[PDB]
Amino acid sequence: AFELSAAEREAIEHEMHHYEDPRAASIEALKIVQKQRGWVPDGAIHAIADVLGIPASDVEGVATFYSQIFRQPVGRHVIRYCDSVVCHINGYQGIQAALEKKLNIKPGQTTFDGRFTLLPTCCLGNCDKGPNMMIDEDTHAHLTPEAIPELLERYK
Amino acid sequence: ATIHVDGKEYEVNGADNLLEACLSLGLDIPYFCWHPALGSVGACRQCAVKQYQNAEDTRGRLVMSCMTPASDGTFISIDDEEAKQFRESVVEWLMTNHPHDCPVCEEGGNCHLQDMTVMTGHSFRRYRFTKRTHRNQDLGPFISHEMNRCIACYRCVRYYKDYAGGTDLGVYGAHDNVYFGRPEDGTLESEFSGNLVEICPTGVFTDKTHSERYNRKWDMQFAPSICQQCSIGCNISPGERYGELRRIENRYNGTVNHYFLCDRGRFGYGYVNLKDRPRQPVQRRGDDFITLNAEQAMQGAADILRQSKKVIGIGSPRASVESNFALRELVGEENFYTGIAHGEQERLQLALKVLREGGIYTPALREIESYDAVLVLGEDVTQTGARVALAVRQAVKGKAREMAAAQKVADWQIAAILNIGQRAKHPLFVTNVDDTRLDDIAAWTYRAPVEDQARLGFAIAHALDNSAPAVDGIEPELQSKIDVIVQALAGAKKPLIISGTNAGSLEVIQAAANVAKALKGRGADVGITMIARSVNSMGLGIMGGGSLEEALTELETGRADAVVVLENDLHRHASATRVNAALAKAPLVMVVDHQRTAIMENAHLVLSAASFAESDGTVINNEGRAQRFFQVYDPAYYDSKTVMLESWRWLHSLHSTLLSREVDWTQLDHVIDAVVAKIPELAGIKDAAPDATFRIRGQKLAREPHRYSGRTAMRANISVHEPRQPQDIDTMFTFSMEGNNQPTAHRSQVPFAWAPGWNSPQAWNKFQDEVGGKLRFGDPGVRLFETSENGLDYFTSVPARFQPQDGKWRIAPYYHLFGSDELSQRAPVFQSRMPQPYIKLNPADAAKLGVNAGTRVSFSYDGNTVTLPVEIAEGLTAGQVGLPMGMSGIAPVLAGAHLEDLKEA
Amino acid sequence: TEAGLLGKNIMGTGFDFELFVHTGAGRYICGEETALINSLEGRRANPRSKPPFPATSGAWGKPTCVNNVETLCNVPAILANGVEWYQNISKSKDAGTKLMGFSGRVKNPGLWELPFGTTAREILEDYAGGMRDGLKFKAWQPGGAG
Ligand SMILES: Cc1cc2nc3c(=O)[nH]c(=O)nc-3n(C[C@H](O)[C@H](O)[C@H](O)COP(=O)(O)O)c2cc1C
Ligand code: SF4
Ligand code: SF4
Ligand code: SF4
Ligand code: FES
Ligand code: FES
Ligand SMILES: [Ca+2]
Repeated sequence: AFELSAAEREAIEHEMHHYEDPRAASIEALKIVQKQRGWVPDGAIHAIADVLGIPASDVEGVATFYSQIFRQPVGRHVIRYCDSVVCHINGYQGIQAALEKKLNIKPGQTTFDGRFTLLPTCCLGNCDKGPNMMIDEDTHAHLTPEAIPELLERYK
Repeated sequence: ATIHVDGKEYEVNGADNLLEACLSLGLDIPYFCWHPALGSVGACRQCAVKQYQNAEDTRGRLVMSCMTPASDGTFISIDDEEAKQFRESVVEWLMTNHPHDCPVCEEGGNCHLQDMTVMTGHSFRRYRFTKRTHRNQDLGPFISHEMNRCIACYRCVRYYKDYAGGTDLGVYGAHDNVYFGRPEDGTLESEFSGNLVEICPTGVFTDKTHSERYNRKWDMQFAPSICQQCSIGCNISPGERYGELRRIENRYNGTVNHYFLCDRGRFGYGYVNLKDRPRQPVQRRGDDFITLNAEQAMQGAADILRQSKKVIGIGSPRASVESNFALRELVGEENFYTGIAHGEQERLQLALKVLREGGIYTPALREIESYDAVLVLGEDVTQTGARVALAVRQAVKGKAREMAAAQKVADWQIAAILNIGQRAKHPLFVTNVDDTRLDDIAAWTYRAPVEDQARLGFAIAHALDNSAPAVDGIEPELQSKIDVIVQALAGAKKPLIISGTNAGSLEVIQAAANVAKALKGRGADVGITMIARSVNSMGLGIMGGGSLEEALTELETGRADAVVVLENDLHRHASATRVNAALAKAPLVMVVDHQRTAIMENAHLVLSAASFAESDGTVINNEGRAQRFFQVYDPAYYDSKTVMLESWRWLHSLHSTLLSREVDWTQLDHVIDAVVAKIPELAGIKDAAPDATFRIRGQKLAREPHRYSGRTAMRANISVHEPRQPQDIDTMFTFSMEGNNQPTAHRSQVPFAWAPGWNSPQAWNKFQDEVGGKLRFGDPGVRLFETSENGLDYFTSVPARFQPQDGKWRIAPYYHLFGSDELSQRAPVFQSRMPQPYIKLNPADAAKLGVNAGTRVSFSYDGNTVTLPVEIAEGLTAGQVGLPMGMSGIAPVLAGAHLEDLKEA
Repeated sequence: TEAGLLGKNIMGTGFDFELFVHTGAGRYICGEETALINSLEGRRANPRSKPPFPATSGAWGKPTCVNNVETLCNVPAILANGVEWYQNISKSKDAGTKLMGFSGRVKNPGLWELPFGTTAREILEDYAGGMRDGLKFKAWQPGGAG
């Protein structure tokens, strides 16, 4: 039983104003719903589809194509650690081991309290300051395995 | 254009790509993602050839032949070692994740992926890692889904979305986890979803109705037939095994239905396999039934009919031209009556008069796609003539095709054409009583009663030409929309006007004729299309005869005592109580039919007619084209007690036993010659197919493939002694493997497509002059009438505005693709697809009567009250009530009728 | 936009230009120009076949040009200082400057604006400070993961 809120719908039409075809606001509509709700649930696909005037298959294909549009529930904080080549050279595997030890989860899983979701991600464009990771909207660089338990406690 | 393939020079079309040009030349290039009807996208990379810059080039470069134009002076190599290696590598990459499924996969023996795996010569597996897997979806009763077998060739989504206009199929996910299907479990909503089973080169989408009684393609017995489920005339290949109709494949006709059927034709065949079908002649004595063989039935029926004073006939638009003519010969022309109602007959003859005396060319179904403006008047085309709706969708995409051609973009590069023509389209204006499936692409949809639709048509005709009669009392908003339609139609280089008899109004057809005449008088290249109801409606209209009401009055006054009824459920065209009274009064009722109808309990004699699978004949489509269908199998082969003959064979034998007291059955060509000798307007049905003496170098045409198996064991449970091969004296086809099905054979009737190395539906490439064109020696079927030199006059009988009346509910027809054609409703798989019968109400009318959605209301028609649950329909205007035509209890003759005492139950 | 450099009638010249920011949803293939155009239209970011090029029929079928951030940042210096200034930055076949850098286990990983023709050893040793202590240089990638 999904229903778009007034703020979500108004933001979607304001995104629709910027293009000559309302299909072009599909990614931003999915991101608006994800920012409000943490992820994109099943009824949000049909809601966004009927707002934009495009089929729900198109919205679901867009949502499942892009990795940052979550179609499964996530925790309250999403840790996204870079597993690309420069951070591999700089030692992201120690960071991944420290995160796995602290959270007692595998990548792609959510902690038992629903606090953290661990995700590998492609290169964050911060390779000179690696290894890097992203928590919900913040980038943390120059990561060490010792600073991971201290820095993870800043997000409740 | 001149191309050079492997050192050989060829002349090709320069507007074609290299893949279609080389496949038209007989060369074999493997391919997956290209289809002749869908264009080229270059996804699968299977069609790689080596292109050289010039003749003195040795390095070359690998290109996709589907994405490369066949320009003048092209130099390519197919059998180059690097190109062969890359094509084998593409097959190998597709094979890494492919499941070990061929024995338990319905595509085996008919699989394009199997054929291309063998064609590339890849048979050794060196991949040793894990295979990706997928969960499957439930896609409804017709299509079974198996995503493990997907090769991600994107054919399904391209056909379903870009071609067919469907919205509930798509591609999801990413890199090697691409998933093709619906966003959730549910039935595929497209009326043309059944073409996925031939579009998909693997066993992802399979015919579930076939899967219930599965057999392999080499085990089938095929025949070239015509789909019986509506008036379009799509060519089909019914395939049978062990006495039962197993599958309906599309049979390529470059003029009619080229690659595609609708789901009614593809899946509505299951009535043939019904167990309650009549198998032998049955005569009732008192309250008991006795079974006769054919000779005793002929002798007894001839004796009783000879004792009678006047025998009358009731034909059917279900039945072929030969059987209706044989009925008309048995009872006499003056005593022959068409089985359809008086108003239905008047609309059908008006449509025929417009078609063959209106002076405006009627296009074939393939030709519909070239018109640049479409006006549909009254006809719910998607639910009644669905393939016309598909063709109209292509004609609408013609505008994007034109804008892409202006920018020098090749006509096969479909992605560029879709990108250039973003949402621009040719003008489509549909009118109906409610919303149609064409509304997503229609420039305008007019929801109005049938007289208001006719008034719109007459106003359009008067605004196109002042000589056309005017319509008084047009609202300014409706006048502005009429001006929009008129400006779209006047500036069109090729306007098309579609109407039909399903709308149930004569004035809609007259308005369509007046619009066509007004466009003709301005020098435009206007075409007109009429949509009839049933498979041989136009043939019965050309033959003519009195209406069913005249036959009912003959049987009710008593001056006719014997009635023959051919292939007709009389409750569809008349009220059931009057039919039951006239048949209970009649001292002799004889019914020749292949389905257990409701008038067989009052039938004194019942003859087991053959269905289209077990009969030969000629049917006339709504284009006016005579098309011959052929018998698929002999019903007496497995069950020797089955006496199931052709209807014209029954009626000719009856006429012979009446006259000379001798039983002569007939041959088919004798009946054809009789039709063309007595009826000069049906003289074209002689040339629809060659006669039974036709040979390909002395040998007949085979009905079954070369590797047809089990010939000494399929009847061995009955008797170990093999029976004789069935003999076909009727046609040029043989009921065996001992025949010809070569793609180069000089014929137009092809029972099935097969070529060595091409076991899939892609063998139709080998059966064509060019791929996506016509059959090599012409498509079968001929036009009965040409365009008249002079047109009609303007019809001046403009109907008045619809006024609602209190206590009088005008019935608006709501046709359904699954449910409005009688035999297809009899198919058991259509019961799952069967919509619940809901009576449609306006919100205002339902609020006035105090009924919400889902409540049961009872209405009285013909002195009988029936109850149906309410569905709220916003577009249906007040004073109308919406009823599903052709369903169980709601006859199509009720369309356009009034209704009394609609009360809440 | 407040200063009149964006919007309607820019600098009193009758030129109308509106600039939007479209934030992505995390796929590497969207950086490819035709796949970028498909992603901007709200579709799955599959690339397109060329020809036709985006200059003829690109975003929504209209003429479209896709350019990198650094190219567009190089444009105003060209049009403010002249063509002959940009041609005389370096005596190489590739005119102008370029953001070059070194990453990895180097002493000073970073980014510096250098003319074309600077050798990789000059970036590695003079600017990046060489490798770290106790690390021997094995290999290098010049321009990214690809
Ligand atoms: C897989 C792939 C990813 C790409 N990613 C980017 C990118 O992230 N940023 C970028 O500017 N160009 C990227 N490109 C290059 C573009 O196709 C294109 O050349 C560029 O965006 C604009 O061209 P320009 O360098 O002349 O400005 C990518 C190309 C490919 C094949
Ligand atoms: S789709 Fe073709 S290759 Fe795959 S399992 Fe079925 S028959 Fe075999
Ligand atoms: S489901 Fe069939 S048609 Fe669709 S991409 Fe896969 S193999 Fe091709
Ligand atoms: S459009 Fe009519 S003739 Fe063609 S497949 Fe459908 S029901 Fe049969
Ligand atoms: S490689 Fe990790 S931020 Fe670029
Ligand atoms: S058929 Fe040419 S790449 Fe698929
Ligand atoms: Ca026969």
